[PDB]
Amino acid sequence: EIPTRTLDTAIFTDASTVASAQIHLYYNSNIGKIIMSLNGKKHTFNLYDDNDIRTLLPILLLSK
Amino acid sequence: PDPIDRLRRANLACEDDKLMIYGLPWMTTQTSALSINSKPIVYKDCAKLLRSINGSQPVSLNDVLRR
Repeated sequence: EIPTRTLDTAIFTDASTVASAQIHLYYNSNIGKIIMSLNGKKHTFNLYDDNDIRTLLPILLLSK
Repeated sequence: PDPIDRLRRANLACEDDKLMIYGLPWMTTQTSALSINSKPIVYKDCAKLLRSINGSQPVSLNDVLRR
C-alpha cells in the first residue's frame, strides 16, 4: 500500500463555511494525484491541474 | 519528478476577506484559494485561520512538507 499522511486541519466545505477535520492522504506518483479521505468521502487532486491545486493547497496550508 | 516540488513556495494570504495563494510557480498574479466544492474562499475571519512559523512569517508548503 502507498504510505499515508494524517493531518489535522480546517476545510472550507463551501465558499464561506469552515470545519475542523482530520484527514488521511497519500500521493500516487504513478498518476500524479493526491487522494484524500475526509469523513468517509474520497477526494482526488490532480497535481497537474491548477484548479485542483488551488483546492488542495488551503487544506495543507491550514494544517497543524 | 514530483509535481509538488514547484509548489513549495505556496503560502496563504488574506486580501480583506478573500483567501489567496501567493508564490505559485507559473503565476504572474495571486489567485484565489478554492473550497472543496470549487468556489473562491471568502471569509470575514480569514486572518484568524492563517498559520505562522512562530513569527508573522507565513507558513509555506515547504514548511508543511518538512514538518
